[PDB]
Amino acid sequence: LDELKKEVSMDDHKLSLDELHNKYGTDLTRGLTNARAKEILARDGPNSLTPPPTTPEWIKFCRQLFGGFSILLWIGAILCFLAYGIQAATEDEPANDNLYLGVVLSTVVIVTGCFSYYQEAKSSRIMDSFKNMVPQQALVIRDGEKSTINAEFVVAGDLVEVKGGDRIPADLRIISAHGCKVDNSSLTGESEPQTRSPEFSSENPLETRNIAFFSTNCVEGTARGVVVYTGDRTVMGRIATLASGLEVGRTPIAIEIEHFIHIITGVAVFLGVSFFILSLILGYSWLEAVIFLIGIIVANVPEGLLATVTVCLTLTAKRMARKNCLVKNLEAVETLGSTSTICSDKTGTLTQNRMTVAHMWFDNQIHEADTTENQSGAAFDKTSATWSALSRIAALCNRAVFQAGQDNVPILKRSVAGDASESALLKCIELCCGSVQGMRDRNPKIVEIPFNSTNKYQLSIHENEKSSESRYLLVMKGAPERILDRCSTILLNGAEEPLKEDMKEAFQNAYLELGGLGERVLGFCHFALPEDKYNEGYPFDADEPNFPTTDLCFVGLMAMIDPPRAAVPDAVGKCRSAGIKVIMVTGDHPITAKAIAKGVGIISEGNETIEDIAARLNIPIGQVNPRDAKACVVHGSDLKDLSTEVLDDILHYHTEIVFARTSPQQKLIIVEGCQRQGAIVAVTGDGVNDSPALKKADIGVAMGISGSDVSKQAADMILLDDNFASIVTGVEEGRLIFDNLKKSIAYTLTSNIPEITPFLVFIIGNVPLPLGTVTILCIDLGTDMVPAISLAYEQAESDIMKRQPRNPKTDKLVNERLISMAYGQIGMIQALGGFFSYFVILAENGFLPMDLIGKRVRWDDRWISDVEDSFGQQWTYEQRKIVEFTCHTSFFISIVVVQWADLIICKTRRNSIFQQGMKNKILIFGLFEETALAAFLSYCPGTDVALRMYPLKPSWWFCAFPYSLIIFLYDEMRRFIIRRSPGGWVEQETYY
Amino acid sequence: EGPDNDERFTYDYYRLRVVGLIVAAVLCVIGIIILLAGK
Amino acid sequence: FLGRTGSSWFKIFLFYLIFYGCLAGIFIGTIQVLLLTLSDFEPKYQDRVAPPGLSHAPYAIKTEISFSISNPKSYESFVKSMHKLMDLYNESSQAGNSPFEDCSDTPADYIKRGDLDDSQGQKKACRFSRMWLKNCGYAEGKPCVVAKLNRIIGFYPKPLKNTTDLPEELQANYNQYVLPLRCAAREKIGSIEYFGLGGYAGFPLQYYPYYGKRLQKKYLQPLLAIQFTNLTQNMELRIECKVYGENIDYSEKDRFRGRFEVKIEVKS
Ligand SMILES: *[C@@H]1O[C@H](CO)[C@@H](O[C@@H]2O[C@H](CO)[C@@H](O)[C@H](O)[C@H]2NC(C)=O)[C@H](O)[C@H]1NC(C)=O
Ligand SMILES: CC(C)CCC[C@@H](C)[C@H]1CC[C@H]2[C@@H]3CC=C4C[C@@H](O)CC[C@]4(C)[C@H]3CC[C@]12C
Ligand SMILES: *[C@@H]1O[C@H](CO)[C@@H](O)[C@H](O)[C@H]1NC(C)=O
Ligand SMILES: [K+]
Ligand SMILES: [Mg+2]
Ligand SMILES: [Tl+]
Ligand SMILES: [Tl+]
Repeated sequence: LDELKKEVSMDDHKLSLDELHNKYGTDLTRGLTNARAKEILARDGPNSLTPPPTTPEWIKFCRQLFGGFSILLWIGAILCFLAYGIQAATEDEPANDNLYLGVVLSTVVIVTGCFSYYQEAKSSRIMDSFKNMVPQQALVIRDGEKSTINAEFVVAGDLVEVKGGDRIPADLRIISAHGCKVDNSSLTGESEPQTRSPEFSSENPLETRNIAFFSTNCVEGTARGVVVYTGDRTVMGRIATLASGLEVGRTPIAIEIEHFIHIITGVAVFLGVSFFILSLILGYSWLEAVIFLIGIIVANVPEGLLATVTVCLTLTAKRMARKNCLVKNLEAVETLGSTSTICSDKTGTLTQNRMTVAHMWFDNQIHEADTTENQSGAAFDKTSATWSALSRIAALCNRAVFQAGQDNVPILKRSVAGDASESALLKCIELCCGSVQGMRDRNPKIVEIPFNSTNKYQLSIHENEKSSESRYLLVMKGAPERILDRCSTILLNGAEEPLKEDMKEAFQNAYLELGGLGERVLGFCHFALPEDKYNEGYPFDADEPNFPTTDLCFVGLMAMIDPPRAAVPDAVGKCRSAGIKVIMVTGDHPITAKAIAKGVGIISEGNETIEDIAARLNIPIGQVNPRDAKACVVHGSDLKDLSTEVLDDILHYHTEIVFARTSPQQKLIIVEGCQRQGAIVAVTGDGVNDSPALKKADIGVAMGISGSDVSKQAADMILLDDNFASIVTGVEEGRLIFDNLKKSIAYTLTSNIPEITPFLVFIIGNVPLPLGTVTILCIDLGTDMVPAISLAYEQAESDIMKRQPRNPKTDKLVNERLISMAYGQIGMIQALGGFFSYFVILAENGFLPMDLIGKRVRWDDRWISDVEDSFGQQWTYEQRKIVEFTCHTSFFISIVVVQWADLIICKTRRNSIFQQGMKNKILIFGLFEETALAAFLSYCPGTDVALRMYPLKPSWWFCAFPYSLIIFLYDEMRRFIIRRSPGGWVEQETYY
Repeated sequence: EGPDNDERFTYDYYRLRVVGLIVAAVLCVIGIIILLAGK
Repeated sequence: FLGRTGSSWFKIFLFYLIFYGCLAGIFIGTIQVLLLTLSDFEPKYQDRVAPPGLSHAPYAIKTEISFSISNPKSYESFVKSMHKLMDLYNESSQAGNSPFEDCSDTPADYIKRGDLDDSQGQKKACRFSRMWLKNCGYAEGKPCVVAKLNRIIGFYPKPLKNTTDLPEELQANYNQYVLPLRCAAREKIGSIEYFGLGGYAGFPLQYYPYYGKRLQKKYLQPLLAIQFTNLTQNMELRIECKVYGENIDYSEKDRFRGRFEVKIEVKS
């Protein structure tokens, strides 16, 4: 469906103005007829974007109500009402058991539904942001007259007019223009104004001057044009549809959840029906056969687990909110940890998005300035008298000014009225020479010649601030070579000197080096005009050369670039040390893209492209073995004629990849290419041209300050302070939460065994029921909750940023090793500790373990109010039941006591508690509150009716203590083996 | 005692409950103290 | 295979065999020590049987014994259980001076055979003739229910003293030696008739205290036969038999705590 939109567009900028009118039945001068425009409206439809059909929240909520655990809990809830129905008909049961348990279980499903619904959130308003880029109104020429109309009423063929400050209402063929410049950052991510004129200037319509696009704005001048595309058919309207239309897809974390749901659901249905038939064979009435099944359901399903996961995710997202990293989708909290490839935009993401002075060439020396936002570098020069001469030209031969009321904000961050290069120079001098306004007050400008297309230079004449002179100084800047052809002397370390071929060659060298760094280079020179030849009232003519512009003194060079953000180089290296592959994907030109790649460490030192090898060896590129080149730089124009299989080979064959001059669909294609190889991919960006890629990414991260509204709609995560170091933190947090989820899951599952085994022995042994159904829910929904959550606050056991990204195909959240430990080893020890306390309670009340076998028949018989114990005493029905429920209560408390040790062992997968310590305060809180809850549930009056919880005698609490301790020792010995031999036996069997 | 051994079939479940609830409360307070050591 | 190789499948079996073996051996060990802390003659706790329960022979479907006099197999169900109990009180079962003793044919005081020790043989229990149960196949019309006080080791059932007012106000009040049992329903549409030891409507105190199964096997607890020769027919009559005493109490939950709940209906 969207495969059409993933392709490069076709256009009609090649046609003549006249020819273009024939195609759209239009007038170049009079414009369309009121009738013809209305006709075309009904024909083509409105100049608007329609949002894609969404899935209502209704269906979204209910889709969770049927996912493995909820299905089993539904079967339980209904099976409760089943047994209740069968009762209400047969023998009038005045009880509330099956009825209430059926109500409780149905509530558990609904509430669990809210948790998973909260986790599976999708806040997407892509198409809405795009719609915000179409103006409310447009100016059209109809019947030879200009009028404002609803922009939706704009059709292909009419004559539109735009001017500085307004949004392009539709894709236009420029037919007339006067000084028109446009901001195409929507399509390129670059905000430098692009001229628009009627002349065709490139085969590529996205590069030609005679096309203006919807989603962009006119920055200055005026233009008229013929509408060629409207609504969904515009270049960026298609990007809108592509972006808004892209299928979301399941996250890595989501896939893991479903996976263990299958496992646990599997064992649940297995043991469920495996013992349902095992009971009927033993001659159990279907009346009972279902009651046992309900218990089996409740025992096997970890009722509180899915909600635990959600809370652990939420708590991890809260910590990241506190580092200026907003998470829109709870699952995106983990994806960053599983990320193996980052596709990053350059401008406004890796870079500050601001022309900044990078180097200066004066005194036959290359000086480097500090490009960082917060200025974390050092000085270059202050002493040289040459510097002050260059500094003066940079301030004086400059027409840029700071906007009013910025004195509060830092120099480099403040808004400037002017072109990017003049702003850069302004901020450079203001920083290291103080107020520039002061320099422009001490040296009043009397005449100037602003930068001309033809002159390729800008000159200014000022009254020298010096009192002993107060004469006229000439300054000029422009193209380095043009400035050179106008110089005779060079200000070396203070004093001038003739411009010999020697210094002239050093100039060329300096010029070539700075240009090689991808930096824009300017020349600077001045000339102190002779006093006798220029009186204090001498008039200077700016129109006609009234003053010399030759034999001037060359002062120096200055170079500039849109520099990396301070934290970016280090963040890139850190991603790469964690084994994450970092690719650059930018709409910017290749020379600039490549230079920043080296600056931030995308391309490491020494690595070459095929073009680099060819130039170094002075040989044809076809003569170069492409396998000798680990780095590559792909232009979008070449990308366009490559198949995906060939794109896949590029991705496979290079470690250091730069995709430059890419369109928005091309970014999507590169992302998909990476994913196709089985990689989890993150995208980082800030422009509307990142929207499709951000949507398709497993996780999209947008910049918060510099980011466009669209990009932040398309993302899963926002960096609110533009701190790229947050990606590094995000991946670290993502890995940590993945491990801690394992700990929390094992902990929760472990207590399933002591809830399952009592029901089994109840059938096979014919003893009184050791633990009840209600009692199970008091564990999974009550006591285990806070402890399970607390594992989310566990510190790393080792340097997680030192390991490679997990293999999502092999490294699962819940594997066989977890089940073996939780179900086969620790849970089994917990089961016994439960049974022990059960036998203790009964034996101390007169029913010794031996006489318990095959007694349930008489025990449950409501009409036998005289059962004989081991000592020959006789018990009524309600009397023995009180002891039985007291058994449920101590078995319950036994679970809590054995979960103490389990909580401590689940703390660490490898390390010892004596190494990791007990610095998790939430965990300790869990221990205290868990025990408080259990005690309250046993001793609070009335709980014997609502939950069948009975007061325990002090000695009862200590039954499971020896089992709780064996768990601690056992797991500590086991992990001691793991560490002592990384070999594999204990490791490959039990290492979560 | 002999025929007056009524205490043999008696248990102070009332005191046990009072003590049990005291303990539960104090464990609840202790927990808050440790948690609130930083929020 | 599914998971691993044969070598791995073996090792996982050798482990869980030794592992579960140890766990079973430990579980058994903790059961040993538990038993080691317990007496053979007396249970550690008795507060959960404390107030004695009162149970009868007619096995009630739901605290009810409804049947038809004009039908044979209508009551043959209740006669099965009635027979089961009384069959134990046979004279052929009580033979010789061992381990039985002839006790007062009239309600007497308690009998202490020492302590709950094995320092003596089987503590000798009082004989009880089912022949003390006058009038009661059994009552084919108007049932002859048999009551019973639940056995509790070392329990001395103490009758109420005639200090103040009483339900069966002072009639045949053998204050010193009889634990009374008065059945009731207002709703007085019956005819209560009690049979027992010495002809009294109670339990003779000479059968106490019970020394337990280990120290007193073949021991016989006193019975109290109750006959309802009611002149009514074809209606549910809620009859409650209540025992009175210092050590006797009741509960709204446990409807068998020192009392009966019988729903007789001679639907003939
Ligand atoms: C306990 O006493 C009952 C009294 O009914 C015995 O029942 C006797 O059963 C035999 C054989 O079935 C009959 O011939 C008699 O008529 C019954 N009564 C009597 C008085 O002998 C019963 O057998 C006795 N049980 C034991 C174990 O001795
Ligand atoms: C109540 C009692 C009788 C039930 C005992 C169940 C035992 C036999 C179960 C419980 C947990 C189970 C193990 C759980 C995990 C694994 C790892 C997997 O890669 C192979 C199977 C294996 C090794 C299972 C084998 C059987 C097992 C040990
Ligand atoms: C009980 O049986 C005796 C004979 O043993 C008889 O005289 C008497 O009438 C019977 N009593 C009743 C109330 O039927
Ligand atoms: K995404
Ligand atoms: Mg950008
Ligand atoms: Tl469970
Ligand atoms: Tl659990």
